[PDB]
Amino acid sequence: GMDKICSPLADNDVTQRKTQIICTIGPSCNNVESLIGLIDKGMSVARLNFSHGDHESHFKTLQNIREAAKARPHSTVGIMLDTKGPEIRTGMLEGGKPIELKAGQKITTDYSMLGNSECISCSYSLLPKSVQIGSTVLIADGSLSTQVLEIGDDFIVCKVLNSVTIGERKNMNLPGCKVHLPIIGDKDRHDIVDFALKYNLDFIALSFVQNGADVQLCRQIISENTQYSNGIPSSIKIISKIENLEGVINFDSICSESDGIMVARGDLGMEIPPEKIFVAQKCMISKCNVAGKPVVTATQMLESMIKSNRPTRAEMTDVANAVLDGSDCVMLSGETANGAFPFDAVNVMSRVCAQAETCIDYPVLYHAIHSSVPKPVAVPEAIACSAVESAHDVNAKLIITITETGNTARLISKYRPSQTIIACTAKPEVARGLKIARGVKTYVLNSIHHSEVVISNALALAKEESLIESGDFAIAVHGVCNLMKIVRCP
Amino acid sequence: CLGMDKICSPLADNDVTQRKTQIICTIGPSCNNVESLIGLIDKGMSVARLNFSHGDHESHFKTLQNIREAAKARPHSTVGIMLDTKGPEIRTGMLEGGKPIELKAGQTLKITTDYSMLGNSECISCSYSLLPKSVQIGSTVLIADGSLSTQVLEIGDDFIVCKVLNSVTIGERKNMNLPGCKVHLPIIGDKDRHDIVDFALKYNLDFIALSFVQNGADVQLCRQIISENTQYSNGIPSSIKIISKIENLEGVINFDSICSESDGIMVARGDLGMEIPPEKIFVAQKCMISKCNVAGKPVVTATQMLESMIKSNRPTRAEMTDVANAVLDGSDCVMLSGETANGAFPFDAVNVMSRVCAQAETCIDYPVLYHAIHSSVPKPVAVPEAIACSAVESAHDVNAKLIITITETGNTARLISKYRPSQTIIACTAKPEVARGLKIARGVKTYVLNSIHHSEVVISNALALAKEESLIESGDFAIAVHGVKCNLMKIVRCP
Amino acid sequence: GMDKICSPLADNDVTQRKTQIICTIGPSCNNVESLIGLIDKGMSVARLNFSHGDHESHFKTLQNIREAAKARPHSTVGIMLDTKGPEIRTGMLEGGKPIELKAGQKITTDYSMLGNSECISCSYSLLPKSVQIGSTVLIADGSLSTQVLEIGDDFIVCKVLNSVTIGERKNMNLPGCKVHLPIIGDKDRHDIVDFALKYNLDFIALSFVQNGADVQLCRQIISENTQYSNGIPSSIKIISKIENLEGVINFDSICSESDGIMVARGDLGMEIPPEKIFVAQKCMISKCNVAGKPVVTATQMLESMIKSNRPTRAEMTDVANAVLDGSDCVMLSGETANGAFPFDAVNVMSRVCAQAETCIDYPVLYHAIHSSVPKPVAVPEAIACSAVESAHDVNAKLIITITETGNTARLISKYRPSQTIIACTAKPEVARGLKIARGVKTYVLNSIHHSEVVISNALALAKEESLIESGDFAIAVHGVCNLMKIVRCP
Amino acid sequence: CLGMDKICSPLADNDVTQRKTQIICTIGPSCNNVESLIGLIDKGMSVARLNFSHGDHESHFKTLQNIREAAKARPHSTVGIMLDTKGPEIRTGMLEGGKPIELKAGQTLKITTDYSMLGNSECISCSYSLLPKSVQIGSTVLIADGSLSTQVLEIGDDFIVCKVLNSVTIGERKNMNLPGCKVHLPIIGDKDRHDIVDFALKYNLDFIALSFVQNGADVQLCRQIISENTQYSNGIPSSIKIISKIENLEGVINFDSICSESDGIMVARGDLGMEIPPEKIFVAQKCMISKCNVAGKPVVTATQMLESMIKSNRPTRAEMTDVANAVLDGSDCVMLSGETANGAFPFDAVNVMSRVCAQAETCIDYPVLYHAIHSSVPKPVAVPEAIACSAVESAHDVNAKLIITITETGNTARLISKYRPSQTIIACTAKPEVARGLKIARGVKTYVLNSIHHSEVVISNALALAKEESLIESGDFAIAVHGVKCNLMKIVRCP
Repeated sequence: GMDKICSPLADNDVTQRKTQIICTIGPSCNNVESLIGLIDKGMSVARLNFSHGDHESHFKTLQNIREAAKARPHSTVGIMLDTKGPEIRTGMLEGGKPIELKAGQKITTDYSMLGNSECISCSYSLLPKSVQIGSTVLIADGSLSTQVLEIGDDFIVCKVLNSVTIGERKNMNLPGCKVHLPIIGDKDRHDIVDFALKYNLDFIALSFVQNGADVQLCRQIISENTQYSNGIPSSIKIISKIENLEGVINFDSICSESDGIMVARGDLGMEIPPEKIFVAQKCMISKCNVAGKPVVTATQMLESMIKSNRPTRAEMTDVANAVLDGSDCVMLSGETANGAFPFDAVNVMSRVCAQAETCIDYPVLYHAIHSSVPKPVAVPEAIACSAVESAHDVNAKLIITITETGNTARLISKYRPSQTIIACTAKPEVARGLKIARGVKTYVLNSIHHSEVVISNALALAKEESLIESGDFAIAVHGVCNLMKIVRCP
Repeated sequence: CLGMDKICSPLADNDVTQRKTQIICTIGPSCNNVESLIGLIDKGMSVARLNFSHGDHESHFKTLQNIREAAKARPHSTVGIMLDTKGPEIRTGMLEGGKPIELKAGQTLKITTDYSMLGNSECISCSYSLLPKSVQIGSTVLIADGSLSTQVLEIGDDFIVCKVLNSVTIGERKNMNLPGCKVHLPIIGDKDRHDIVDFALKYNLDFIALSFVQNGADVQLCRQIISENTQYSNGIPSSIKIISKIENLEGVINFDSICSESDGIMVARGDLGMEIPPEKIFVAQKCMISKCNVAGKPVVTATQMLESMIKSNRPTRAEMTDVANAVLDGSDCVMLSGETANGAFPFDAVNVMSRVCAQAETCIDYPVLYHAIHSSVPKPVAVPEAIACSAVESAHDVNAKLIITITETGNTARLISKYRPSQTIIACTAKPEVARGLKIARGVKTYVLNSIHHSEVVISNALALAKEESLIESGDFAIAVHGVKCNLMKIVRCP
Repeated sequence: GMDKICSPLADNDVTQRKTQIICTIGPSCNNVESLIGLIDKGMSVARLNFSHGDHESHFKTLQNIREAAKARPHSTVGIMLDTKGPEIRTGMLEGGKPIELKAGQKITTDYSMLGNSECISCSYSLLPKSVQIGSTVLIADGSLSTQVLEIGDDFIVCKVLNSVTIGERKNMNLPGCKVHLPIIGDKDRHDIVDFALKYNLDFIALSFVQNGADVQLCRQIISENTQYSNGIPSSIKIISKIENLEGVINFDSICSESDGIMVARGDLGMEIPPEKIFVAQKCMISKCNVAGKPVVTATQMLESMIKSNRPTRAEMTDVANAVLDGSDCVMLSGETANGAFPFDAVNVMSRVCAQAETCIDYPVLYHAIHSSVPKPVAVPEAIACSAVESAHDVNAKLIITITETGNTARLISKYRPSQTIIACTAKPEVARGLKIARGVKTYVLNSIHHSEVVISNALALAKEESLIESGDFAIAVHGVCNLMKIVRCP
Repeated sequence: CLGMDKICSPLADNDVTQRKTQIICTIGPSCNNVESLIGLIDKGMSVARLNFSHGDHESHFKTLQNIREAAKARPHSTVGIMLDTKGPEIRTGMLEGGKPIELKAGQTLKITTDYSMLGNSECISCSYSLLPKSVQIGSTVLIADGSLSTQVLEIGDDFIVCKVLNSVTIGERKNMNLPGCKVHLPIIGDKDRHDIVDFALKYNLDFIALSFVQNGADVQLCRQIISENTQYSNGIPSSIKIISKIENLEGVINFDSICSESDGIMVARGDLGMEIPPEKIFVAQKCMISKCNVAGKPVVTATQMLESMIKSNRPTRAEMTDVANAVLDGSDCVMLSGETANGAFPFDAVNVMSRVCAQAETCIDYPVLYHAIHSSVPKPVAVPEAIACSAVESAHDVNAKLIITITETGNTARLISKYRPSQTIIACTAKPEVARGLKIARGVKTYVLNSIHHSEVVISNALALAKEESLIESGDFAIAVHGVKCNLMKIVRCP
C-alpha cells in the first residue's frame, strides 16, 4: 500500500502488537526501574544468559524482574534461561604472551601444555575424530582460519590461511562438522535444575542442539528432577537453539521433540556461509509455522543501536522481514543487555513489528497455512480453523479461548488471525508460557469451570482495556475443546 | 523454491558467475586507483558511481580515467559509469567563535534565515530562506544527521522557533532535514548543471543519479538540460539514463509521476530514513520496487546494505538478510557506498553482496514471478512487449538456456528483463554505450558487435560466444528476438 | 475420473441423493399404489397441474398422495400447486371448420366474432398495446408464425410466414413482449385460496411471473386469506416460474421476492430462441445459488421416456448437466403424468443425479460460493460456512442442524456440503418445505427445546438409517443459531 | 462469460459465420441429391459422413459424386468426406417360420452358437461363436436395440443360458450387445478392408471413422492397411485421418492407448449407451473430451444430439442444452445422424446445431480455458508446440483478430487449435486435402494457395483474403506462424 507510507502507525496497532519481543538482561538494564522501562517499551520475555555470571548475580536479576512484574500487574513477563551449553576453546600459551600466526604453517588434544606459534591446545577431546582431512577450523570466532592436513591419534595438524594476532583461550567453530560434546554438562545440569526448575522459570533456551536425542536428554532431566516442585513435573518450555549445520540437518526431529525453536543466527553465521542464513531462517520459520510451534529470530537484529539512538537501514528491514517470514518472536541481545539505548532498541523493534503486521494479508496467509496441514485433522484444530474464518466473515474484534494448558491458544495462533487471541486460563504459568505465542493476550482467572462466566469476564476486561466495544462480535471457543460460538459484546 | 538442499548444498560458482542482480559500487579513497577498480570488476561490480557531493572535476576526471583504464584491462567485462548529483541541501550557519553550542531538552531554540548572523545556544541560522513557509506548526526539524531533534512552536516572517527534544552538541554548517515537508530549492542549481553538462555529457557517462527528486517536473528539468546541450555529442542528444533518487516523502507521494518520467529509480534509503519513520522504510522499499517492476523501469536499493563491513571483513546478520530480501523484493540493482568508497574491506563487501544476491536468485520461483508481473500489466500491450514475454514463456516451455535479443537501443532487453526469465538475456548491439546502459538491467549480458544488420550472423555469433562462455551447450535451445527489417520470435538450436 | 465409468454407481449414493425430484401427477400415476411406486423410485415433491382438471379431480389425487405418505412414513413428500396463470388463446371460427393459412397474408380484440382465413380473434384484450410494428406473434405453440404490420385501436394486422393448418382456440406467444394480463385471475384466486391454502399445500408454482410486483400480489393474497387456517398466515412457499423474457429481465427482483425459482424451459423455448435456453438456465441457477434460494429445472428433461424404457443420449447429459450447473430440483412433467414408464423416468433421473453429485468437486464448489457472498455476513451464515468447512476437515458423515423455520437448513444447503444435512424440526410443514432443498433430510420430533436430547436422537436415527457409524464425527449446529460443535457418534 | 446481455441481446450473424465447432452431417435419403448437399453447406456442414453399415459401393459412389459436385457449386466452402465402417457385429439367427417369438420375464432362454438351427421361444441362435468365452456368469446380454434384457445363468461349450428380464417380442437377425465384455471379432473384416482400400483410399476421402475400436492394436491394423495399399496414390501412403469410435467399455478402458494411436476420437454415444449405464455417458463424454483436448487430438460428440428433430422442426430442451454443453466440454466436432440422413427437417437440424454451437462459444472464458490446457501439458514441449501457444498468448496480449499459420501438413494448425484461441486460425497450405483434413479442427479456416514457399507473399495474400472476408480490418494485428526455411512467430499489422 502507498498510503501506508504517508499515514503514520496508529497507537492501536503498536499497543495490540502480535510479535513477541525477547529482551536479554544485562548491566545496561539490570535494575528494577530499567526492567519496568523495558516492559513499557514492550518486553514479552526476559532472557537470562548463563554463558556469563553466577547464580547469585542472576538471582538478584530474577528478583528485579519479578519486582518489575508486580509494578506492572496488567502485563505479563516470561523468564528464559539460556544455557552456556557445549563449548570449544583453545589452550594456554606462555600463558602471558599471545602467539603470532602466519599463512602456510597444529592442534593437540593434550590440553595441559604450553602452546607456541608452531603448536596449540584444544579443550575438545574428540577434535581429530570429528574433523576429517580438508575440513576447516575457525579459531577465535572467524579471525583465524585453517584447514585440516593430518589426523593423528591425539592431535590434528592444520595449515593457516591468514595472519592472525590472537590468542589465549579463544573460542572455536567446526563448520559442517558434528561436535560430540554432551548437550548438557555439570555446569548446565546445575543451571537447569538448581535455577530454572528451582525458581520456576518459563523457558529453557537449549544451546547447540544437534538432534532430537539432545532434546530428549533435557526432557529426561526435567522429569527426573522433581525435588523443587514437590514431585510435580515442571511445564517449563524447551526452546532448542539451532546454532550449527547438524541442527539444520536434523531440524524435523528437533522440532518435533522441542516446544519452540530459536534461529541462532550468530553461531550459524560462524558455521554456515552468509548467503545461507536468510535461507536457513526463512525455511526453519516456515516449518515452525506448519508444525504450530513458536519460532524465535535472534542476534544482530538491531546491533547498531548499541552505539546510536537510531538503527541502520539494513536492520530496519531485517526486523520487518522476520515478521513477514512468520516469526513468532524477535530477540535483542547486546542491544538491551550491553547497549547504551535499550529502551530505544525495544521501542524501534516494537513499532517496526507492528507496521509489518499491518502489511500482512491475513486472508491469504490463512489459506497458505490451512492448505499446508494434511486432512483429516483433530477436532480441536478444526475448531481452531473455524474460529479464524468466522472471525473474518463477521468482522469480530477478538477470539476468546478457554484453555487450561494453553495449547488451544497456540492452535489458533498457528492460523494467524488478524484478531487478538484472548486466552482464558487458571494458572499464571500458562500465561507466561504464552509470551512466545504470536498475537496472544492472556487473562488469568480464579476459575475456568463455567464457560458463560469466563466469556462474560473476558469480554468485560477486553472492554476495559479498549480491545472491543458494545455490539462488536467475538468468537468464543471452549468445551461442551470442541465448540465454537459467536457472541455480542454488551 | 526454498528447501533443505538450498542450505546444505553449497553455492555453485556457475550461480555467482551468472548473477542477475547488478552491483553499483561508489568509488572513493579506498578504491580510487586502477588496481582497485580492476579488483571491483573481478568481484562483480556492474556500475561505478561517482559522488559529486564531494570533490572537483579534476579529481573526478582522474578517477574516470582510472575506471576506463581498468575497463581496458578487463575487455570481457562491461562497466557503466554513474554521476550522482549533489542536489539541494540545507545547512546551519556559523557560531560565536565556533566553538560549538550545547542544547538541552525542553529548550526553545530559534532558527533564523539571516545566514550572516553568529549563532548561539538561543538562536542559530539556516541557509534555506523559505524555511518558515515550508514548515508548519508541529513539524519536526532534524539537524546534524538527526542528532538534534526539534519541533516547531511558532513560525515567524524570517525565523522559526523550535522545541529541542534531546540534549546534543551541534557545530557549524551541519545538514538539515524537514520530514513530511517539501523543500523549495532547485533540484539542479548551477553546480549541478556544470556537473551534468561539463562532466556527464562531456565525458559521455551512462547514468545520472538525480538527487532529491520531489516530482515529475524535476525529472523534466534534467530532461530539458540534456536536450539543450549537445556540444559534446555533435548535435545528437545523449542517451544517458536518468535514475531519480527518492529521498523524502514528497518524492514518495509523487512516485508514479517520477517513475513514468524517469529511466530508473533509486530508493535512497539513507535520506528517506531521516525524512520518514524507520517503520516505513521496508514498506517504502517494497512498494516502490513493485511499482518499478510493473513499469519495466530498473530500481536500485541503496545505502547501509553492508554498513558494518566498513570496518570488518564479515557482515551483520541483518545485513545478510537485507541484501537477499532486496533481490527477493524484485530489485534490479543493489548499491555500496562507504563499504567500497572509504572502507577497509571493499573487495569483501562486493564479494559478499555478489554471493548473497546469487543465492537469493536461486530461491526465486520464476514461473510464479512471471505470471505475477504479466497479470499486473494492463492489456492490450504493444508488439515488442508481447514478443518479449512470449520469449520468456517459450524459454520455460522448451527449457531453453538463453534468450537472445538483437537491439539497437537496448529497450527490448529491458522489456525481456521486466518479465524476469530464469535464463540469461543476451543483448546483441552495435553501440558500446548501449551495453553500458544495460548494466542496471537485471539478468542481461550484452555482446557488442561491429554490425547488427544481418540477423542470422548476429545469432550465430551470439551462440558461438555464449557456448565459449559456458552459457549454453550443443543442442540446447535459445530464444532469438529481433525485427523483420522488434516483432519476431525464433526458437533456435545451438550447433 | 476414469474409473468412475468402469466402477458402477453404489447403492449408498443413490439412497443418499441430494437433488430433489419433482414428479407431476396425472392419469398414468394417479392411484395410491402408483404414487407409492414413485416414492420408492425417489419422488421428493408431488406436483398438481391446475391447467387441467377440477377441484374434485385434484382433491381425490390429494387424498391418494397423502394415503401414499402414510404407507411410507419414513419418507417425506411435498405437494405443489401449479396454477394455470395468465393465458392467450385465439377465438372461434365457424366454429366447426378450421381456417387454412398461407404465407403473405389479421387479428382483432373483438373476441365475439366468427374468424375466417382473412381475420381471426384473440382473448388478450391488450394485444395491440403490447406488440409494436415488426414484433412477431406465434399462434398454436410455434406452428404458425406472423409479424406485426399495423397497430389499430381495437385490432392489429399481421403477415404470416408459413402455411399453417390450425386452428380453433389455440394458444399464443408474444416473444420479447410484456403481457399485461393479471398474474392471478379468478380461476387462480380460487385455486390458491380454496385448495392450496384450504388443504394446506407446501408449494405454489406461480405461472408466468414477469416482475417482483407479481410475487407481492400473490404474497398479499396469502396474508389476506387466513380463513382456512384460523387467522394464522400460511408458510406456503412461492416458487416463481420464469416463462418468458420479461421474467428474465426482472429476475433479480423476482428472486428476492420469491422463495424459489423454476426455470420453465418449455414456455421459455417458445419465447426465446433455442440458443439462449442453456444460457438462461445456467445464469438463473447460478444466481439462485448465490441468493441461497432453491431452483428448479423443468420440462422435456427425459421426454423420450414417455414412449420408451430408456432415454435418449441428449436427455442423459441434460439431467447430469442440470445438477452440475447447481440445480436444487429436477422436475418431470409428461414423463410421470402421461407417460407409459413413470417409474423408469423417476428411476433414471434418480441414478443420473446421484452420479452427477459424485462428480462434483465440493472443496472447489464451496469456495466458488463462499467468495461470491459479500463480507461481513450475519452470524447464522458464518456458522453455516464453518459447519461445511469443519465437516470436510474432520471428515464428518453428517451435518445436524436444529431449526424451527428450516432457514438454517437452507443456509447450510447453500454452501453445498458433501455430507447429508440432517434438519431437526418440530412441525411437518417445515420438513415438507425442505423437499426442495438440496441434500437435506428432515427428522420431525415432538420437541426441539433441549439441544443435547435432539442431537442424541438425530444421531440415533441416522445410525438406524445407516447414515453414520460409531466413532464417526458429526457437525452439530444450534442456538446458545450461533453455535457449532463437533460430536462423536456413540 | 455468462450474463444478462448474453440472453437478451440476440445472437449476431458474425458469431454464426465465425463458428469454431465443426459440424459432421450423415448423408442419406433425406439429403442425397446435389441440391440438398449445397443446402447442408449453406447451413454449416463441415464434413459429409458416409455410413457403410448400409448400401453398396455403387450407391455410395453416386453420393460421393454428388458431394463433390456440391463442393464445386460452393468453392469458398471446404467440405471433408468421412467413411464410417460397418465393423464387427452380433446378430440373432432365424426362427421357426419367422414368425417372431414371444418371450416372458422369468423365462430361461438358451442362446446357441449353431447359426443354422431354427430358433423358438426356448432357444435362439447367435452369429458370434465365441459368445460363451466372452460372457461370464451374471453378465447382461441385450438383444434388438436393448428391447430384450437377459442375464447369463449357465455357460456351455457352444451355448449360453440366460434369464429373460422383460417381456418382449423379437424377430430374425436382430443386433446384440454384451455390456462390460470384450467382443473377439476382427475390427476390420473383408468387407471393411474393401470399403477402406477400394473406396476410402481409392476415391481419396479424408477421414476413416473406425467402428468398435477396443484397443490400440485395432488402430494399428487399420494403420497397417493404409501403408500396405498405395495402388491409388502412386506409391505415397495416404494421409487419411483415423477417427476411432469408442462404442463399448473395452474402448473406454483402453482409451489412452487408442487416443495415442488415433488421429481423432468419436464418442459414439449411441452404442456406448447400450454397452454402459445411462448414468455413465455424461462422465464418459466429459472425460474422453478432456483427454483429447490435452492430447491435441480432435474429438467428435455423436448420436441423438437433436433426435426429436427427425420428425419436428424444433428441438427438445434437453437437446438444446446437449449441443451447448458438448461445445463447453471442449468438443471439436458435433454430429448429426438420422437428423440429416433420413429426417424431415435436415436443414433446420444443421441450422439449430450451428446457432447453438456459436452461442456456446461466446460463453467461453478463453484465457481460463487456455491456462487450463497449458498447465495440463507436460513440460518441456517441442519447438512447434511452444510457438503455437505463444501465438495464442500473443494474440490475446495485443488483441489480434487472426492467427495465421503457414503449414504443409496442417499439424501446426492443429497445435494452435489445441490451445483454443478466441481468434480464428487461418491455415495456409498448398494441398486441398490438407484443408479438407482440418475440417474436424475447431476454429480453423484454411486458404489453399498454389505455393507456400515465400512466407511474405503467403501472409499478405492471407491478410488480403481475410480482410475481404470481413475476418480482419485495416490496422488490426495478426499473429503469423511459420518456419525460417515451424519455429518462428511474427506479429504483423493488417495494411
